[PDB]
Amino acid sequence: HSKKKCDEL
Amino acid sequence: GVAQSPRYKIIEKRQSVAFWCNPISGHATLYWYQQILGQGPKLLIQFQNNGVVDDSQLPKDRFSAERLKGVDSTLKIQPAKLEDSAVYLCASSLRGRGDQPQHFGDGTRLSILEDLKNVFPPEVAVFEPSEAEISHTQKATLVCLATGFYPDHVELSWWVNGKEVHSGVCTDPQPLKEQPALNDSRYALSSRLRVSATFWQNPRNHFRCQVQFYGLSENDEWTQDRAKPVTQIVSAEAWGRAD
Amino acid sequence: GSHSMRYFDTAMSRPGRGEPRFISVGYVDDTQFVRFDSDAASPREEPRAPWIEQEGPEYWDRNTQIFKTNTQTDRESLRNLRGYYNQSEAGSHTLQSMYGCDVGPDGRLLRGHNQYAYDGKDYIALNEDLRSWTAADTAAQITQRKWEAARVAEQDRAYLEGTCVEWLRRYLENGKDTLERADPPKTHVTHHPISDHEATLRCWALGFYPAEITLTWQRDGEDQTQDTELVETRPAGDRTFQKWAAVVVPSGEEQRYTCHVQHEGLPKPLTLRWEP
Amino acid sequence: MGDSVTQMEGPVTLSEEAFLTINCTYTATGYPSLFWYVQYPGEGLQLLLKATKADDKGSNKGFEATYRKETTSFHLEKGSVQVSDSAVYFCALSDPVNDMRFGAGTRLTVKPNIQNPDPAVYQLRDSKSSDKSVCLFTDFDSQTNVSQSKDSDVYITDKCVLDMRSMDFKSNSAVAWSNKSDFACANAFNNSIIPEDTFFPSP
Amino acid sequence: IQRTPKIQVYSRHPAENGKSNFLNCYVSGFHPSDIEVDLLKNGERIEKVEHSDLSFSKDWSFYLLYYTEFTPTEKDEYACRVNHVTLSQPKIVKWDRDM
Ligand code: NA
Repeated sequence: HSKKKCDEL
Repeated sequence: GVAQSPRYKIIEKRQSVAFWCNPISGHATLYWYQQILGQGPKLLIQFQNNGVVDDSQLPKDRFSAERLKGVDSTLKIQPAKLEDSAVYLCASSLRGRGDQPQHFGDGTRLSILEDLKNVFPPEVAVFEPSEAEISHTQKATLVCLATGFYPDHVELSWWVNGKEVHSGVCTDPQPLKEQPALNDSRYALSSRLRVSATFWQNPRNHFRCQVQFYGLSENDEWTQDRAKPVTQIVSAEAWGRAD
Repeated sequence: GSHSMRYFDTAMSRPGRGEPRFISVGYVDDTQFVRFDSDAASPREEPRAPWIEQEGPEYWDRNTQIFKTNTQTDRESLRNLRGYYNQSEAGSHTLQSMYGCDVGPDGRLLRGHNQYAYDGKDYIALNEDLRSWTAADTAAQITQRKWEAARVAEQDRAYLEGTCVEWLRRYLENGKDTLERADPPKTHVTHHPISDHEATLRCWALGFYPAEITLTWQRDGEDQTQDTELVETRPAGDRTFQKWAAVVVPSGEEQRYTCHVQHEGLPKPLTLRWEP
Repeated sequence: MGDSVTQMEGPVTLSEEAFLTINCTYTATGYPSLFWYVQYPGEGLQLLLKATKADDKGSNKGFEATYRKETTSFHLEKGSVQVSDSAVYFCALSDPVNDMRFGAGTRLTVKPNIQNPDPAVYQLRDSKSSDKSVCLFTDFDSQTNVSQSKDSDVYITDKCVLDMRSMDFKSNSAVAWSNKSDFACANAFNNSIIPEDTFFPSP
Repeated sequence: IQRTPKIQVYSRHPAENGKSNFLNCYVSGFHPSDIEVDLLKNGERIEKVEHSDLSFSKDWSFYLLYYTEFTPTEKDEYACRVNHVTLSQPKIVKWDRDM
């Protein structure tokens, strides 16, 4: 399952 | 907090309507919800910055939404249908992010009417407290009565000596249909303001009931005998009496 | 047989717009199961793997939503990274993310991965404890302070310890025959003359799975891991792999040299020799 | 994945100072975050309390709901329930991969405890011109319910709670009216089951 | 920031002069992702060239596999044409039976 990446660098 | 405009809107069958929303400053994700009058919120469209994440629940035939510059959003309904009469909610999350809660706006109450000539502003009356109550309980109940308005787009408030009052007041949660037989039937709403007999007994005290109606706008077309049933304030006044 | 899931994502800037290309590739051990692409129309190659389409449309719509969310987050990341290194809009850059879990024979987590890279070099990496970060440069320090305040590690740990482990064990059960399998290599030794005084002995391994194998040449029982010409594990267009190892030998001394082969798919490690 | 939240059926009606329990159960794989939302009449939704990590407390304004991983429940509790708590409550579920899902919504209705009830029906005259008047049924106990009349021309409101805060006094009120002219206080609430000790003053 | 590709020219299985096969070409250890690969046997461009889709390894370097139906019968000869930003002129790695 794909991880939710919401926090930008 | 999340800002939404308008608060109330009256539109006819097959006409177009636009809803605007601005999230909390910085919130990257925005959500458009539909809360059917008497149930939970159902997602319409979700945005992460300028782009759409989910729109599987959004019916493409009538509904559309844009967040072109990743800040404020605009939900639009093309040829509107009678079932679309609901409260259109809008929420936002910082990044969202399951641990982050969603922050909701005050919503937009939409009423889709068969005919625009069914719209009527309310008639406001204030009923002075009974002398029997004063002697019996040493308390005085003022009664307000909003009459013959359509639809339920009424906001009632109480004003004493220029100031708004919240202590000792209760307004009907739901209005009463003046004829349960008719579909586009006129509504009636009431409110109570109970004060000590002592306060009512001073003729110096002014009590006013303010009812704010949310009707039609300037852009709306009106071609009938009676005055345009626009967004207006109808009031009733009552001053105290020694006997 | 230990198992591991890993996701390989790339964000590609262009001199026109710092966004156009986004790629997300999912892997279980060595076999691919999911591929997401921004340049793909519209997307047609979705679903992809055979044992992944058994899951309802709610699975696919969620993962399409995750990719779309990630692509907009990557667009923001590509802008922020440019400012850190004082780069221009004329430049085309690459952001890479590598996340996943490592489980044992039972199904319990051992190592949680969440690594990042900017233009080929390591940027920020999640530590084994899953509460601290590792900055690989000066600009990576400012992302660490941004992320520790935002408490990004708390949610990342929660995905790796939960969702990642939960899905990998489910992925294993759905297609045991295609994942739990361990194919041994078809091994053989070949001789090459080259010189009159020298000769080359090559140890071969073909049709094996997973790719992770060991080939070591040794003379007189002593490891010759210096004079070995070991080539990288190359894949085959049928979910199999290939790898060879060569060693320079003096003429007549052929029988002194022996090769050891180690693989999971092998019952006992092979000790090959030049027969003809 | 999962992913569903089930909230307690029908409207919950209680008395003030009573114990509140609103049930909520969820189906989610992994470590999900749980929320309680409150919708007061007129206003939109607002966060009440939250519990993200396993065994997280989460409490606000007397309310409590503990996240128990072992039982998969998130029940809303309050020791001394207030009249001000009468609103629609919603439980929310979200995990690292799933977006926030809402329960059907349980409506709470908190009735006041009338210490010294004194039911009576009074006639209230209009401020501008003695054209019409209303009938006010007030000071009755919370167990007394107000029902609509058989006559279609007679308008009656449902019971309403007003809180005179400074005096620590709460009262139930109902309103009756008709333009029929042959309408009076004594026959206004003839459809409703009213106490025998209801005070009808001389008109 | 720049990394040069490690080209490997091989076949699916060691097939003799006649038997059906697949001619493979594996390019790895290169950064950025931009690469132009077209296998040759022999001279100018062959059509119907299939290719695996782009992914990277533990060390961040990308990899790509280019393959087409082989079926050789001592038919001369080679290879693949690989051009990268790190490369001056397209490098041509010849196909050898025993490598
Ligand atoms: Na004031």
